[PDB]
Amino acid sequence: MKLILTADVDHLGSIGDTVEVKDGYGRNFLLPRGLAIVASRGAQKQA
RNA sequence: UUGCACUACGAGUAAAGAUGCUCGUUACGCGCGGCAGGACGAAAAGACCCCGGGACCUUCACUACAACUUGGUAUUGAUGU
Ligand SMILES: *C(=O)[C@H](CCSC)NC=O
Ligand SMILES: [Mg+2]
Ligand SMILES: [Mg+2]
Ligand SMILES: [Mg+2]
Ligand SMILES: [Mg+2]
Ligand SMILES: [Mg+2]
Ligand SMILES: [Mg+2]
Ligand SMILES: [Mg+2]
Ligand SMILES: [Mg+2]
Ligand SMILES: [Mg+2]
Ligand SMILES: [Mg+2]
Ligand SMILES: [Mg+2]
Repeated sequence: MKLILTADVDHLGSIGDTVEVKDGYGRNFLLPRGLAIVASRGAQKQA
């Protein structure tokens, strides 16, 4: 699943860049901790 | 229990062991008490045996299945080597 992240994650990206991740790292670690959101409209709220 | 009935015996004969058929012999009609030789006595659609069917049991008979177990894949991520 692809994510527009909000914090800084080592080995994954800086703020705001969209990146696809292995779908268990998304819903278990980056989404409950608030470090990312989905990529459906935030690319327009980043651009 | 019961097809009948004024239901003898001998030698025969016959589905090959006869109250009932042949040839003889014997026996007045009807009861009561006893005995248990026959009526292949009664009872039980022979348990034996065989044929057909069934059931349960056995196992290195056949096919399955539970259980137990093997790997892949999903749940399932991150980082070094
Ligand atoms: C033999 O096993 C025996 C014979 C019966 S005699 C008519 N049966 C026993 O049950
Ligand atoms: Mg997945
Ligand atoms: Mg005779
Ligand atoms: Mg005679
Ligand atoms: Mg006569
Ligand atoms: Mg007489
Ligand atoms: Mg008498
Ligand atoms: Mg007798
Ligand atoms: Mg009898
Ligand atoms: Mg019989
Ligand atoms: Mg397994
Ligand atoms: Mg498995």
